[PDB]
Amino acid sequence: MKFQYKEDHPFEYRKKEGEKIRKKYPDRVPVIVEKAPKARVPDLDKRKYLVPSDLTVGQFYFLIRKRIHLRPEDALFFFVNNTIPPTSATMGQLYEDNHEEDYFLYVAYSDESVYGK
Amino acid sequence: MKFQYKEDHPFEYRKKEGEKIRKKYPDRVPVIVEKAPKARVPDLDKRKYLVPSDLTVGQFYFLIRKRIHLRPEDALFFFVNNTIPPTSATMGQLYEDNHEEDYFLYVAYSDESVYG
Amino acid sequence: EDFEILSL
Amino acid sequence: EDEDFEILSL
Ligand SMILES: [O-][O-]
Ligand SMILES: [O-][O-]
Ligand SMILES: [Mg+2]
Ligand SMILES: [Mg+2]
Ligand SMILES: [Mg+2]
Repeated sequence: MKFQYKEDHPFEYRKKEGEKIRKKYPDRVPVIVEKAPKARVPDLDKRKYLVPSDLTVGQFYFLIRKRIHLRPEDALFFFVNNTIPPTSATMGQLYEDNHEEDYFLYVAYSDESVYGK
Repeated sequence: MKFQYKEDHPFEYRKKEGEKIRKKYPDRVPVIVEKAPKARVPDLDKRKYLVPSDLTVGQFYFLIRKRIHLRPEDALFFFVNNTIPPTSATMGQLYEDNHEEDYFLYVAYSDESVYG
Repeated sequence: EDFEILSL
Repeated sequence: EDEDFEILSL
């Protein structure tokens, strides 16, 4: 459900940026990554990314685990439009199938495989 | 154009400070004050202020002139969102009309009445 | 980053 | 825009 990025910036400015950035960075996609509110995981220092389209979701997952400073014993799951995405998809394919009307892809993360309950 | 306070703190890190300071200091507003690039006046030692809402822009002006050690023959002008604010407005009103999305009001200063 | 708290 | 992107390497 609720991403803080959408509450922090007016839609009009997010969409205008989203349009620009797809032209300027043709091999990357703009992605917001935020902690699900009930997750018992550290927050990220940075939530706003330009991500190579060819990177798989699985590889992006390991990059985000590293940036959270998770220990190996900590579980982590992603949610995109309320579902856990496949690790083999590319970030470009996930973006194409899931970006919002501001041209951003929104990824939530949690230590449990349920979101927003 | 660009405030260095905004390149140092991620929008998330300055907005965190902004939201938590509005509740803690309910009669003051958070204000960043920075020298315009081409200003021929001294740099200001501290950039971050909690300013009483009832203080007028003109009173704030006199405080800032003192903090940069201006002589009375030195001109100084403020710019907020590219406009020079009236001295009779309160800082609370100026904040209500001009704060950015991180809940900070940004004031640039210069010795000339043109910015950027 | 800390604030400079002004009086009225 | 007010919030910077972190540009990840290709
Ligand atoms: O842009 O890559
Ligand atoms: O751009 O790399
Ligand atoms: Mg870190
Ligand atoms: Mg009062
Ligand atoms: Mg001094």
